[PDB]
Amino acid sequence: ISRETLHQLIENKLCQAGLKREHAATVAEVLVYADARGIHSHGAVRVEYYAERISKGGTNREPEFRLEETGPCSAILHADNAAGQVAAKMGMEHAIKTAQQNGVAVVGISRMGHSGAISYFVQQAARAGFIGISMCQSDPMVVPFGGAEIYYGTNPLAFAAPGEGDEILTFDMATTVQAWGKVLDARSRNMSIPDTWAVDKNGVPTTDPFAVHALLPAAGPKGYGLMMMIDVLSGVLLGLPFGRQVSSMYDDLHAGRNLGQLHIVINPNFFSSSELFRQHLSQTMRELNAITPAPGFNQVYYPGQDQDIKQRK
Amino acid sequence: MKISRETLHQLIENKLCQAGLKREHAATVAEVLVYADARGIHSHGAVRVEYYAERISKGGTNREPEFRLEETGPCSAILHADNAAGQVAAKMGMEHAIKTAQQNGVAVVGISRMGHSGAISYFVQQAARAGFIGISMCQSDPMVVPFGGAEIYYGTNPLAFAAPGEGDEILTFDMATTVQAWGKVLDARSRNMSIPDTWAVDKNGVPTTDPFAVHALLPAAGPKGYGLMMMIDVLSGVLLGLPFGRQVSSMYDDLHAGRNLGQLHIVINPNFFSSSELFRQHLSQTMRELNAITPAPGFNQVYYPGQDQDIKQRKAAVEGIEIVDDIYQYLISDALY
Ligand SMILES: NC(=O)C1=CN([C@@H]2O[C@H](COP(=O)(O)OP(=O)(O)OC[C@H]3O[C@@H](n4cnc5c(N)ncnc54)[C@H](O)[C@@H]3O)[C@@H](O)[C@H]2O)C=CC1
Ligand SMILES: NC(=O)C1=CN([C@@H]2O[C@H](COP(=O)(O)OP(=O)(O)OC[C@H]3O[C@@H](n4cnc5c(N)ncnc54)[C@H](O)[C@@H]3O)[C@@H](O)[C@H]2O)C=CC1
Repeated sequence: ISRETLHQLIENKLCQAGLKREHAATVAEVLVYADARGIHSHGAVRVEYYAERISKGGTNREPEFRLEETGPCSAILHADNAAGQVAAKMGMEHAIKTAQQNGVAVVGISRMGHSGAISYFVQQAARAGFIGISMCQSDPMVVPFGGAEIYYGTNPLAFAAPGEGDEILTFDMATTVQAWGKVLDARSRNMSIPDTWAVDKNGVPTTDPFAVHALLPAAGPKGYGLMMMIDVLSGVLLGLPFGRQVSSMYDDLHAGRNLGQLHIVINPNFFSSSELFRQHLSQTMRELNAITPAPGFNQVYYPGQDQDIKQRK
Repeated sequence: MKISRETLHQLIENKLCQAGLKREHAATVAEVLVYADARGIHSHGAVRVEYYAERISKGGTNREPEFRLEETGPCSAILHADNAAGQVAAKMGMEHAIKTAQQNGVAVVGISRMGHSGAISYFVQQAARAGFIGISMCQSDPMVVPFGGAEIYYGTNPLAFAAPGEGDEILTFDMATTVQAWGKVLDARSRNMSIPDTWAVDKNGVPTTDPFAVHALLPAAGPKGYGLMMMIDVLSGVLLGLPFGRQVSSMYDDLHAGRNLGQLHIVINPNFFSSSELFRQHLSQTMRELNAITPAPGFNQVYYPGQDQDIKQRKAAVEGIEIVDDIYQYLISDALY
């Protein structure tokens, strides 16, 4: 199964499902990217779900895109509930163009569907020679630190920066202890789950994933603050639903998700030598790899290197 | 020892001018330290004055910095700080970011070659008081193992955020990227007391419950804090062409030498994206709704992020700021260090 195989497979199915071929090819690209890195939970597995939402109009197959520039370094892509992968990619293209010319770009994606493993979009920026940051809202699923009711979602944050040649450092994290898609992956095989992952309906940590009501924020109050930040930057900033108002995947397959995403792109030229920047990123990656491992680890990886390796295999 | 804000400020300002800083630089430095103490961030409060005085005295902090604000684009700049006091340089840089975001919507401003700047949420609060979103981050003394590692590379590399609500309301969030800040290991050293095994590691990279056996801190949330401190080093260090990672200076390396630290501010004007009135209403709504969430057993209340410190700060304005008595005794002395 080659990368070109599934792309064409997914491109075909989604195009049959309603999307323009170009929109279908893009969603395909992002899904193929995800499987390889062990983020299978955002890969070809979701194709059938996406195909459905497309069929029923809960994802716009004919979006009226409007890129509204708001300043020399800012814009909003009004996405009309297009597939998140298409909308986020398109907005990142604008962010890259803007940072290329004017040094920095802050671009909001306003009203999109699920955009997936969001490190795909920051890799776009790094491939263009720039620093990329991205973050987005997600289905309410997480208790506030100390709480028993859900408010924010798993609200991810991603970052990538160019090293020398084709090297890129890519980092991508959910703001919960663990992503949701391995609570079900441990709900499939009847396992106990660790008590750090989730709480019951009373907000008490649980080992029974069938009694899981909500996820816990990573590092307690810190993950809590981070998912708040992401909600404010990609949601409140754009005047979108926020916090517990954010839509859930299964609320209404006929209704647009109205999610927000925010890209920030920085051109190293506008700060220092890009050649030295890239040299120093590669040096960072080398030096971290050479760090003495602690007992229990065979090696130290630079951030994201574990996924970089899985992708190549 | 509870003391008021005007008096703690005056004392710190006096002691740092005595060391050799200009009075207005000392005032700014004092401003940021009393802010930290009032919010309960004591490890970046008045406790640092004695250290600051020695470094100013010995020339490791520039009492006569040649500031140069290099504007690099419509929304970008670098304040070359010539190893000025960190509080002075970071605030100065944030003033430019605010001006820039007012006019052009967004600002990304580096602080290039500064001393320690303290509790960095001070700077993002500047932005929020101006009606803007503020983000800041900076490099710190190498002290932390990479995830899976047994050697030091990054520092406690903090991240701070603030956004305005209605009226005078501000939502402020401010975190070290380690499990715990270094001051908690130091506090355990003062009290002779077992620390949890999740904070820190010995010289072999084995977690230790003995604060005197600590060689390095662990990153918050394993690989996630690791990635965050990397991001911060790249954004506030590598991006600015500064020493990075393990190259970053340590506080007691050379008291006669400039720290050469970096910090990065990012400021976003909500008016360039949507209704700023609705934005502020929505921040205030966020704060109210979170505070109203049903608490888990054990907790009396759910706080919105940073609310614990807002409460301490509110209590500080009434009852006064707490500092350790020995710091007061140093401040009213003629002794510098
Ligand atoms: N609504 C949405 O679109 C959402 C998407 N997501 C995505 O799901 C994924 C979730 O990721 P997590 O489960 O939190 O990832 P994770 O916990 O497995 O790892 C986080 C980061 O640290 C790196 N890392 C992990 N172990 C490492 C090691 N031993 N050495 C060096 N680096 C290491 C990873 O490569 C990754 O960059 C992300 O791609 C995220 O974008 C997550 C939540 C919501
Ligand atoms: N070189 C430097 O300048 C450095 C400065 N620092 C500073 O030191 C401080 C480090 O902070 P940490 O020890 O990580 O803080 P922390 O762990 O006590 O809490 C971090 C954040 O979460 C909030 N929070 C904590 N508990 C909460 C609760 N129950 N409910 C709601 N919110 C809660 C806090 O208000 C704070 O905003 C920061 O002010 C940071 O700027 C840290 C490292 C380096």
